[PDB]
Amino acid sequence: MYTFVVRDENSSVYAEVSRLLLATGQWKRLRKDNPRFNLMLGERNRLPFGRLGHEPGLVQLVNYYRGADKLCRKASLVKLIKTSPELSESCTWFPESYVIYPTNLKTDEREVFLAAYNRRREGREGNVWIAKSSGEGILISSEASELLDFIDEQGQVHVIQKYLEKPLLLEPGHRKFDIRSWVLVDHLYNIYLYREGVLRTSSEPYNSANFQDKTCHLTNHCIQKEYSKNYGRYEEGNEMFFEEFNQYLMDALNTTLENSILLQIKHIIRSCLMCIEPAISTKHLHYQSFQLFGFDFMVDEELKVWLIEVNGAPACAQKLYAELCQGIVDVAISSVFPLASIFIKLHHHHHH
Amino acid sequence: MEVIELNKCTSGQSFEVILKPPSDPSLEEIQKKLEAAEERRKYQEAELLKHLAE
Amino acid sequence: MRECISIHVGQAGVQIGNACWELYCLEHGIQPDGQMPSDKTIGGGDDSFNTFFSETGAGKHVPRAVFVDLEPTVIDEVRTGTYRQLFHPEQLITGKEDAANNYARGHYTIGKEIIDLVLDRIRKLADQCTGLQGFLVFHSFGGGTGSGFTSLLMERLSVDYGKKSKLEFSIYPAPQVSTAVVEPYNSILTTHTTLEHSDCAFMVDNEAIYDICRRNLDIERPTYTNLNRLISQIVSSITASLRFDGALNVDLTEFQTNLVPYPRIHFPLATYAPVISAEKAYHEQLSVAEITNACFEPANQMVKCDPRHGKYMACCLLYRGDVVPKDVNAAIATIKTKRSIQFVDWCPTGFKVGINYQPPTVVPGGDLAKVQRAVCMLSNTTAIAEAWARLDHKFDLMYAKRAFVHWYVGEGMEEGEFSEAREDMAALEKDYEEVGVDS
Amino acid sequence: MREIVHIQAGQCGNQIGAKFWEVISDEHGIDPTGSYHGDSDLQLERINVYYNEATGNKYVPRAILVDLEPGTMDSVRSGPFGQIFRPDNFVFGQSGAGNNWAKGHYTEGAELVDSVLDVVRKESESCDCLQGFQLTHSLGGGTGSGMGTLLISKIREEYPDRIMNTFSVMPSPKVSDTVVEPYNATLSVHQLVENTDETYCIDNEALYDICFRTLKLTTPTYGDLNHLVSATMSGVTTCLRFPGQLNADLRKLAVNMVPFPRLHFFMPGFAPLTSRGSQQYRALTVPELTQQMFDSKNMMAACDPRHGRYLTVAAIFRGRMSMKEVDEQMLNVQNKNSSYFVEWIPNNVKTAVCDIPPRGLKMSATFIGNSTAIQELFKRISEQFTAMFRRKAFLHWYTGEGMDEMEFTEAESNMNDLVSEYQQYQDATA
Ligand SMILES: Nc1nc2c(ncn2[C@@H]2O[C@H](COP(=O)(O)OP(=O)(O)OP(=O)(O)O)[C@@H](O)[C@H]2O)c(=O)[nH]1
Ligand SMILES: Nc1ncnc2c1ncn2[C@@H]1O[C@H](COP(=O)(O)OP(=O)(O)CP(=O)(O)O)[C@@H](O)[C@H]1O
Ligand SMILES: Nc1nc2c(ncn2[C@@H]2O[C@H](COP(=O)(O)OP(=O)(O)O)[C@@H](O)[C@H]2O)c(=O)[nH]1
Ligand SMILES: COc1cc(OC)c(/C=C2/C(=O)Nc3ccccc32)c(OC)c1
Ligand SMILES: [Ca+2]
Ligand SMILES: [Ca+2]
Ligand SMILES: [Ca+2]
Ligand SMILES: [Mg+2]
Ligand SMILES: [Mg+2]
Ligand SMILES: [Mg+2]
Repeated sequence: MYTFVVRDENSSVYAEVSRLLLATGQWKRLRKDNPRFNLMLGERNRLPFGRLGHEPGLVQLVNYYRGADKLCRKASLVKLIKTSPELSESCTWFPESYVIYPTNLKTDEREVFLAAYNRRREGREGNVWIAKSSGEGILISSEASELLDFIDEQGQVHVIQKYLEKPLLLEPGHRKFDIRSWVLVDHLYNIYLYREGVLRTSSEPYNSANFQDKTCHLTNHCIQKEYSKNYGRYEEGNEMFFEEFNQYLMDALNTTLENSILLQIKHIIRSCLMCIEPAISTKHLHYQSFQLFGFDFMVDEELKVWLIEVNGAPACAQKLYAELCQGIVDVAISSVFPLASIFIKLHHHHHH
Repeated sequence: MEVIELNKCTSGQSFEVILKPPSDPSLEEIQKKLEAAEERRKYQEAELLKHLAE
Repeated sequence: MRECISIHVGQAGVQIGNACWELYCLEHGIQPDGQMPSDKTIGGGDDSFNTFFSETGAGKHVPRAVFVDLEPTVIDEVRTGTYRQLFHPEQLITGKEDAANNYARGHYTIGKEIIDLVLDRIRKLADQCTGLQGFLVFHSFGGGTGSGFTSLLMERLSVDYGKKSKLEFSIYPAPQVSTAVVEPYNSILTTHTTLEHSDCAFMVDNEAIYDICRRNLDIERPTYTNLNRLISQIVSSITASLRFDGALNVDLTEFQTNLVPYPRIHFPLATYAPVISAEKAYHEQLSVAEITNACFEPANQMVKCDPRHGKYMACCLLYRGDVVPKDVNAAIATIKTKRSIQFVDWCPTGFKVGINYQPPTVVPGGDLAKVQRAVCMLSNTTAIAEAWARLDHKFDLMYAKRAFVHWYVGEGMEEGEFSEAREDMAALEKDYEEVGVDS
Repeated sequence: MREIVHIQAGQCGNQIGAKFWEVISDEHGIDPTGSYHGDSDLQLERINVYYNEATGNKYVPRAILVDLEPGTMDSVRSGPFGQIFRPDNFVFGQSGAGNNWAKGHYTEGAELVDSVLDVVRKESESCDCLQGFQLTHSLGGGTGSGMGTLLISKIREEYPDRIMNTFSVMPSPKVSDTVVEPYNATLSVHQLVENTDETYCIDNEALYDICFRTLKLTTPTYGDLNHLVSATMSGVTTCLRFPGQLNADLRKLAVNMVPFPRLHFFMPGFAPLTSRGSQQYRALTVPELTQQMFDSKNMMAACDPRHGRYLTVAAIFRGRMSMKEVDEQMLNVQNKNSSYFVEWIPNNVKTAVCDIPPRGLKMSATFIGNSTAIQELFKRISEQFTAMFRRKAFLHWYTGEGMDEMEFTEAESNMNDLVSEYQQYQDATA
């Protein structure tokens, strides 16, 4: 009888994982404060990694990677991408991004932000930007001082990123979307991409000359279920799965999903994770980590994939919950704790 | 990465390597603390011996 | 030359002292009977080994040591042991009844009746010192003697020798070998009352030493003898610069200056490599790069924590063996490009290196193999706060029900000293997290 | 922290105590003449804890034998090891106490107690460092119950800072001399709650069931019961009597076992369970010792450990075995049944090992549990009490000796309080 505890009641994914675990017949749930557990399904904030791995005769495993927030906070992600050599300033798949603290504090990149901004004013180029924090407080504008206004209007650090102004739009609809990929990193730092991703769609024709109405500009399931009139017309949940998107690419663009998008997604995923690997690896540690991540992508009209953010505590789409969670137990939990594939392993060693 | 203040001797050597520059109570208060706890002890013991006398 | 006095308090302190002093003798070529052929200054002198040994007219080299137990079994086995003749009777001080794993019994009840005798026997050694530096104090956090009497001792050492430096070698409580359920209580009480009296403390978590003995010495269930011979190896690399010619950490003030820029945050993590089984028939000897790299694996630390999720304020590398500066810098250059080593913004990123050419000495018939080169890294990282978090949690768990409290209160302690101590610890955890983590 | 002073009071106290000295005299290689013929000085290194050294280098048990009647103590002087005992330490009146707590505590016993305390004082005055006292008695009769607790009170008066330890046998209608036993026991439990540091609750109920259900003895005697009792006593005193890692004494046991001063009623457990004379020869493996010693069928107090929670657990393993395997199994019970150990006392199960096994076995394990399920025992005693006290039945035997119904009501109340505190911690959660 392996033993586990549950310190995130709000978690869709690991609620399901806990249910499947109990139904193994060989896993017992203990009380939240019992130290004598094999597996911690832990909280999101202030998870006490300092206390794990000090129970003699207990191999301990946790469902989060200490240090992973560097990837899953937008400010940290911008800092990590511009500071880590393996990612670079010279990085083809991240939007040009600057971190801007509010007025109150008065290191911040504001004066370096407007320097590139003005050469986009100088160059006749598209210079619409996004500002966001880590449908809340999103503002898209081509006037810098508009946002620099807005960002200090709110007292938290934000990032100004380039807005991808010619995105790929599904017809019928002439409408936006983002792609959500689910990645599982196990205790060995195997990187497992889940075969099923989802396209969070917009149901509203994209419109280039009115940036403030944001139901045609933000593909978030919440905003979609609220202010959008056409919620559910083309897709059931404003969600299109991979069979259909692949077929539509085949029919309308003559490519496939793997060639046009999924190669780039796999390259971005394994670069971002192989980067932070030495800072988070629990290879020789006294406790062990896996973690489920949600990577979020945008495809522009050229079939180029841009990473926009990494999500550290992601919810799954309702159709996939079973499969993915079974997978999480199979390769994240059962590998460490044996009883009595739906993933692609991301691995590559080009010689040079 | 600079190697500075290097000293050598028959038994060894020492040096510094820099990779990047930088971005009480009294004797009598104590005897009072101890004696306060000793009298707390003696009070508790006398309460015990009182209850046993009853 | 400036003498240091070693004080060993309680079981853990005394037995670890045995381990160290045995090791020191072997290193300086001092035999069990006190004679040192190598010393041509019969009668005395001011060589650097004299920081730890004084001399008699017959050529005896006597440790500048005091052993203090509230009960006789352990110090009796010193009084009758292999180094029977090494020490002066007057330096082995024994009670009759011990502290029963009770901080308050060792501090208040039994401490009061023996503090003066110990201080007089200590001053008899200080009166033999032309320039005394201060004290190295060996004890456990969990014992009743080791926690309570040590802290009373530390207060009075501050008042009787206020200008001298005080260093702790402290054994942090591990349930695998732990004797007592109340060791978290004792640990907190004594950390609180000793914090401002200690200039630099080296924590040894018995759990780390135990697993090092299992994993790297192939020892199925380590004894205190295995634990203590490994601990004394570490202690000897930490003290070798006070006992040997050199120019790094040559006096106790330099330990604080090099490792402790914030007086409260004075707990430097010690990593040590290589620990090699003496029964291992074939061993490829490790390189300067390999052992310097081993200094950044948690499995080699005296306390297991994760320095990657903290920041550094100082780092010293002490090498004993065949090492030259060139290879150290090559190794550091390599390591810095593969590892998370973030200092605090207001401290230089860098290493202070000391090298003694004599390789580590291992006790004949011990568990450790001889090696051609070894290193002990002393790093003041905020990650060690993890250990405090552990202890405090256990304390919080018991104290919420006031479990066992009555044993303390019945020795004359007051429930309030518990929460005072716990709030000092809360302060300490907060200091660490501010220094080492960002918003 | 060396010498212990042993007192055995009344019929049961003296029969179980005599067995104790037989067993441990055999373990320490000391013969009925008090001479020593053993082969390991592991047998003599802490022999002073329980024996004084006398001329001829003979060893005399630091034992005081008390009764209000001469019957059983005569039979002790007659029995196998009787002549090992120092004769002055036989202190007995001729009254008898009639299974009556009042005669033991207030009338008959008061006449004899000062003589007992004289022999106690003379045994302690010789002690290099006395750690305290251990008493053997039952709580169902009158001498051991009534006088035994009188003695404990007077000893706490004279030696308030020494550990008081008892082996106290609780009564059961399954093994029952008289109907007034629940009265005597309630009256003593009160005393024990205020006046001892550590009490081993040896339930005569549990001893009968072990004998009957597990050892297959159809008609158990007090001899079959006392075999189990003397095995448990050997086991719980091993740490005191032999050299070890732990260097064990009564005070550290108290400090680590008793988180709350009134909750010091320990549930003992032995493995393997053994009939007298039965030579059984199969090696017991360490997983077997652990599972059995924690089995409720191996407990000497008739409580269900799964109806409560362990506040603390102390264990001793005896014999040549793998301390790695021992640590493995002890961890395995804690980790596999973590529900049954309080989470607000971290690492509350402590374990010791001794090379020397007891006579007859190659391997054995003794268990001391401070469990909240012990309340079940006191509840049982309470019901049997109220059943009678509701009608003031048999009360005259006590009021005739000076006692008031109020005293009974006080004692009933304090026991029901004890039960409530145990339940408090059985529901407390960190
Ligand atoms: N490393 C090491 N730890 C020890 C040694 N002896 C005891 N300990 C640890 O110290 C704690 C108990 O402290 P002790 O030194 O035995 O207690 P003490 O100072 O003698 O105090 P009292 O005996 O209670 O009067 C436990 O965590 C033991 O594991 C030892 O020789 N080496
Ligand atoms: N540089 C950019 N260019 C174009 N569109 C962008 C963009 N950045 C974000 N978006 C769009 O805005 C939406 C919300 O942005 P954001 O990445 O901040 O999601 P979020 O953090 O609020 C919730 P989740 O964790 O589920 O993604 C994205 O899905 C995308 O449609
Ligand atoms: N286990 C055990 N119980 C006993 C023994 N003798 C008496 N009892 C129990 O002790 C109680 C009577 O106490 P007893 O010692 O005979 O009376 P006392 O001499 O006046 O203290 C009853 O509950 C008996 O069942 C014995 O040798 N072994
Ligand atoms: C199980 O039988 C026993 C087991 C014991 O330690 C395991 C002890 C002595 C103990 C001791 O000396 N310190 C302790 C701390 C916790 C638990 C028990 C002790 C003991 O003393 C009578 C009896
Ligand atoms: Ca000399
Ligand atoms: Ca000072
Ligand atoms: Ca009379
Ligand atoms: Mg001790
Ligand atoms: Mg009878
Ligand atoms: Mg008299």
